[PDB]
Amino acid sequence: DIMVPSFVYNKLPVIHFLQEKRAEQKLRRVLDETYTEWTEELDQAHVTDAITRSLNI
Amino acid sequence: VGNGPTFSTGGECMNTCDIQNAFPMNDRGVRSSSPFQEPNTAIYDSYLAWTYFQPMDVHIEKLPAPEAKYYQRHTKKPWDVSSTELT
Amino acid sequence: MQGSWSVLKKNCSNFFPGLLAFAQQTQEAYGIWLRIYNRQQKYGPTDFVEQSETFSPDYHKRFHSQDKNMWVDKELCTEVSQKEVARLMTYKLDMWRMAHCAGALLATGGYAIPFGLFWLANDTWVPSSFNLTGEELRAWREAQDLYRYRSAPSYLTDTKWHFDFHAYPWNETQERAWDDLFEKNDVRRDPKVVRPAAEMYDGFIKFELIRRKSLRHLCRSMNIPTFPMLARLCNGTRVRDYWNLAWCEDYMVITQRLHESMTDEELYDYAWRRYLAPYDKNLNREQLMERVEDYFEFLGPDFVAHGKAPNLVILTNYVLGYYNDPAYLEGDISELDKNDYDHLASWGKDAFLRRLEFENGPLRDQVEAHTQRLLAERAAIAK
Amino acid sequence: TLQQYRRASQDKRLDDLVDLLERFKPVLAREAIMQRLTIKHLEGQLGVWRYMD
Amino acid sequence: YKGEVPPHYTRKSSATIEQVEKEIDALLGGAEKLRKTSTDDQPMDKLTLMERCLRHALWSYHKEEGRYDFDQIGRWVVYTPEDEVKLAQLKREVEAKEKLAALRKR
Ligand SMILES: CCCCCCCCCCCCCCCCCC(=O)OC[C@H](COP(=O)([O-])OCC(O)COP(=O)([O-])OC[C@@H](COC(=O)CCCCCCCCCCCCCCCCC)OC(=O)CCCCCCCCCCCCCCCCC)OC(=O)CCCCCCCCCCCCCCCCC
Ligand SMILES: CCCCCCCCCCCCCCCCCC(=O)OC[C@H](COP(=O)([O-])OCC(O)COP(=O)([O-])OC[C@@H](COC(=O)CCCCCCCCCCCCCCCCC)OC(=O)CCCCCCCCCCCCCCCCC)OC(=O)CCCCCCCCCCCCCCCCC
Ligand SMILES: CCCCCCCCCCCCCCCCCC(=O)OC[C@H](COP(=O)([O-])OCC(O)COP(=O)([O-])OC[C@@H](COC(=O)CCCCCCCCCCCCCCCCC)OC(=O)CCCCCCCCCCCCCCCCC)OC(=O)CCCCCCCCCCCCCCCCC
Ligand SMILES: CCCCCCCCCCCCCCCCCC(=O)OC[C@H](COP(=O)([O-])OCC(O)COP(=O)([O-])OC[C@@H](COC(=O)CCCCCCCCCCCCCCCCC)OC(=O)CCCCCCCCCCCCCCCCC)OC(=O)CCCCCCCCCCCCCCCCC
Ligand SMILES: CCCCCCCCCCCCCCCCCC(=O)OC[C@H](COP(=O)([O-])OCC(O)COP(=O)([O-])OC[C@@H](COC(=O)CCCCCCCCCCCCCCCCC)OC(=O)CCCCCCCCCCCCCCCCC)OC(=O)CCCCCCCCCCCCCCCCC
Ligand SMILES: CCCCCCCCCCCCO[C@@H]1O[C@H](CO)[C@@H](O[C@H]2O[C@H](CO)[C@@H](O)[C@H](O)[C@H]2O)[C@H](O)[C@H]1O
Repeated sequence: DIMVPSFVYNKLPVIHFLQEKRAEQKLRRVLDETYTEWTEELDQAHVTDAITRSLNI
Repeated sequence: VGNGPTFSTGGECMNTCDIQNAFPMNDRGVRSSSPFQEPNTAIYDSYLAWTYFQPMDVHIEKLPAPEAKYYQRHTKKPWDVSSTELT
Repeated sequence: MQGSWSVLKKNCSNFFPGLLAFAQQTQEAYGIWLRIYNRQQKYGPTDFVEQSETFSPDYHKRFHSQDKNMWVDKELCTEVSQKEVARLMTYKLDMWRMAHCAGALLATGGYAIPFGLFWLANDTWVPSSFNLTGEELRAWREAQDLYRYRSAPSYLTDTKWHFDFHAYPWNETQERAWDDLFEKNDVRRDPKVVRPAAEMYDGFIKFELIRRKSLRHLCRSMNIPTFPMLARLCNGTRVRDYWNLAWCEDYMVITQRLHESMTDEELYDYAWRRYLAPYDKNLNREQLMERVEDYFEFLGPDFVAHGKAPNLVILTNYVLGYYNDPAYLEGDISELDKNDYDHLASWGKDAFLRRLEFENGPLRDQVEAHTQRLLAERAAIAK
Repeated sequence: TLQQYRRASQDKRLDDLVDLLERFKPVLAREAIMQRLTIKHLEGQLGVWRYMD
Repeated sequence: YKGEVPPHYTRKSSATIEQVEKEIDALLGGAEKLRKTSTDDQPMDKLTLMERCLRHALWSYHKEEGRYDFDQIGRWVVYTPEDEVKLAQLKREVEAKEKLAALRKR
């Protein structure tokens, strides 16, 4: 009725702070893993060159 | 404003306690008496210094109510007793 | 789970058939254990057979050593099958509880009858054999899962709090592993990220230094009776034997890929004996396979290579983390619009409260300025 | 032809985005709950039992 | 040059890109009042981080699909000078194709 409640009450702030920091860490890790994947596509100049070769030019 | 109490402090000054970092600091440099943010926290100097927070009427931008799905957890068990019921 | 009259009637009706089935299972499990023990004594390493002594560095108290006193029989499949191993494990649990009850009966004579009535009114400590139908078995499994839920969080908190209060991780990867190890079951933990915690805890505490209170919590979480607990080297031996059997079966399955061919119910039971898949979650085959594969990955390649599993304390924490459900939260958010200290409104504010409101209210800056100016004037006049 | 090639990336990315949205919603819910708790704390009508619940 | 069509993948959930974008807009619209701007070098907020991640994924998906809207791609996907170079390269290519088609038609 007295002791354990008081010590739980004393615990609450630090635990709240640590859990907030942990959530922020999770969000930060989520953000840090995001990278844009710039894709490279076959240049159409080679396609045009192959077209010309097929024409026997 | 009401006369109701607030988060208990134990007669301690949060600017010098061993867990001071857990208490947010406001602009004036006074750490809060609670994990919440307090703008008007003050310190009084009796034989020992102690922190105080005076409730006041302040408006805060209230985010719209979310759905029950994203904050309710129905993991209750027969032995579980809520803090309100215990009180 | 709390006792009830319906369960009492169920167990009373099935008491004698349950005892007969338990005796038959006892004969079968004795045969299986005879085979296993002969194989261990014949092909076991010298340290394992001779029961090498491992003493603590502080009080020199002997306890089982994971490396020496635990041995994985890679060639057990020739003599014993996986199903026989699972049967032996289930019978070991049932026999432990029956043995405790029988010891109480012998100790207290005929004065244990009312305590037996309490015992039969709950499925927590009755053998599986007392259930003769699917629904009864489901209720029994639900009771066991409830006990696991009740017990596991205490063990996890004990471990985490002691380590965090008395030590910290060395490097960032260890920090991440330690933090992610104790996440709730609602999120999926990557075993590769979590594994280094095993080595870190080996640096902190091994299975040979496990404290008696933590052991009691673990035995509670494994549905192992704890009264009379006695010395820590008895239930410790029980835990060692159970996990050694589980590791033998796991190696057999991994090598022979039996879980892929394993049926749905058998797979669910296999995961349950590893404390991975609660029955109340109604998991499907995909989830069970994911959890089992994660468990095998956590064991790591070295388990297959040499039969060496990671730290048993960390393994138990990892598996029991599936029973660490998210903290319950019931009630609509609208309830936050109410007030808790309305009953004090009639009392109002006294002189001190009014002074505090005036000094620390919106007019606080003006009051502070006036007070400081007055004090400065008084000090100047004094000088 | 290009659309067919860049399809599995698309489906997996869409599923990942949906999962990310579902993961972020609870954070906003918690933030709103903390906002309301702070509001009641500033009014001196918050009990520690309510905060723990 | 590419190779084989990648192995087929089955979606875990069913949802359209338009529905996802609408859901994102709804989620970010309720926090507009709470959302506060700040300097680029200053630390970011939760709302800002969520918005950046969601918009980055959405616009990467759109650019892969073919909806080349440079105005938003240059905002929600650019985080490296390499990315500015990529945007400039893509910007020239689209204009060149548009002009080439117009003259080839004319
Ligand atoms: C209603 C019933 C009433 C009953 C009353 C009787 C008492 C209770 C009964 C039992 C209750 C149940 C629980 C008991 C404790 C269980 C402990 C436990 O978990 O053990 C696990 C443990 C098993 O673990 P393990 O891994 O297999 O082995 C342990 C490891 O070695 C562990 O490794 P380690 O690293 O820890 O190694 C150390 C370990 C090593 O020890 C062991 O573990 C080995 C086993 C114990 C060996 C004990 C004998 C040692 C040699 C004695 C030599 C005596 C010579 C005297 C010559 C005299 C000539 C004149 O411990 C020691 O070193 C301890 C040594 C003992 C020191 C004794 C000091 C006594 C000081 C006395 C002061 C003065 C007294 C008053 C004055 C008297 C004179 C006027 O069990 C044992 O080893 C043995 C357990 C034995 C249990 C007790 C059996 C009781 C039998 C009672 C019969 C009589 C009944 C009378 C009834 C009367 C009417 C009602
Ligand atoms: C009539 C006199 C009465 C005297 C007073 C008694 C008062 C009550 C005290 C308790 C007595 C025993 C109660 C029955 C237990 C059932 C039998 C048994 O041991 O089960 C195995 C099981 C062994 O446990 P464990 O942890 O697996 O053993 C680890 C070993 O490494 C295991 O080694 P492992 O890994 O190689 O595996 C071996 C396993 C492999 O086998 C299997 O897996 C197959 C299954 C075999 C076991 C089957 C057990 C079935 C239990 C249920 C029976 C049906 C119950 C029906 C109830 C309803 C009836 C209507 O086979 C065994 O379990 C063999 C264990 C060693 C034999 C122990 C028995 C020794 C006493 C009997 C001989 C007495 C000779 C007297 C000569 C007199 C000369 C003058 O027993 C237990 O669960 C332990 C007992 C739990 C309660 C402890 C309560 C405190 C006891 C303190 C005693 C202190 C000394 C006495 C004085 C007390 C003063 C205060
Ligand atoms: C036919 C059947 C088949 C054959 C038989 C088979 C064998 C059967 C036997 C074996 C069965 C084993 C399994 C048993 C499981 C159930 C155990 C149990 O009790 O569970 C709790 C059980 C309920 O269990 P549950 O609801 O299923 O919940 C289980 C949960 O899992 C909760 O689980 P948990 O783990 O949280 O609960 C555990 C809890 C278990 O405990 C409890 O829950 C407490 C139970 C009692 C609570 C009483 C509350 C009410 C008090 C009322 C007071 C009077 C009111 C006014 C009455 C006015 C009347 C006119 O705590 C403990 O375990 C503590 C253990 C303490 C051990 C003490 C050891 C002392 C040793 C001494 C020191 C020695 C040192 C060495 C010295 C050496 C020297 C040489 O409690 C009850 O049912 C309460 C019954 C209350 C009866 C009425 C009040 C007492 C009436 C007394 C009448 C006296 C008449 C004569 C008077 C004469 C005057 C001259
Ligand atoms: C606001 C006021 C309210 C009212 C207050 C009332 C006043 C209280 C004031 C004092 C209170 C504190 C007293 C403390 C004393 C010192 C304790 C101490 O040193 O303990 C050390 C130590 C602590 O125990 P532990 O094993 O470390 O863990 C204890 C935890 O509670 C284990 O917890 P856990 O969570 O790990 O495990 C839970 C679960 C785990 O589940 C299991 O373990 C499965 C089920 C196991 C069933 C039991 C198996 C027993 C096997 C045999 C044990 C050895 C027997 C030795 C020979 C017999 C000796 C009599 O176990 C249970 O559920 C246990 C159920 C036990 C129910 C009975 C509890 C007592 C209720 C009252 C009944 C008796 C009333 C007599 C007086 C009235 C007569 C008219 O004790 C032991 O080593 C246990 C030795 C047990 C020996 C037998 C009992 C000897 C005492 C005399 C019995 C007389 C019977 C009379 C029958 C009727 C005659 C007419
Ligand atoms: C309603 C009230 C009614 C009246 C009640 C009257 C009460 C009388 C008050 C006086 C009683 C004092 C004794 C209290 C015992 C409980 C202490 C306790 O729980 O400590 C917790 C303590 C704290 O542990 P922790 O802090 O969690 O962890 C620390 C370590 O990590 C732990 O790690 P660990 O477990 O590895 O290390 C410990 C272990 C390490 O060692 C081992 O593992 C090796 C084991 C070696 C065993 C050696 C046995 C030698 C026996 C020789 C017999 C030869 C045959 C003789 C035959 C002819 C003569 C009869 O060594 C031991 O603990 C065993 C030491 C030797 C035990 C001897 C048997 C018990 C004697 C009890 C009577 C004492 C005198 C009483 C009168 C004076 C009082 C001032 O844990 C233990 O000690 C665990 C074992 C407990 C075993 C003793 C209790 C067994 C159950 C009793 C059954 C009989 C019930 C009778 C009921 C009577 C009712 C009237
Ligand atoms: C009241 C007491 C209750 C006791 C309950 C438990 C009883 C258990 C009995 C088990 C009997 C096992 O039987 C025993 O097994 C061992 C191990 O295979 C055999 O051991 C044999 O092979 C081993 C291994 O090569 C050799 O080290 C040993 O020298 C040789 O004798 C014994 O020859 C046999 O007799």
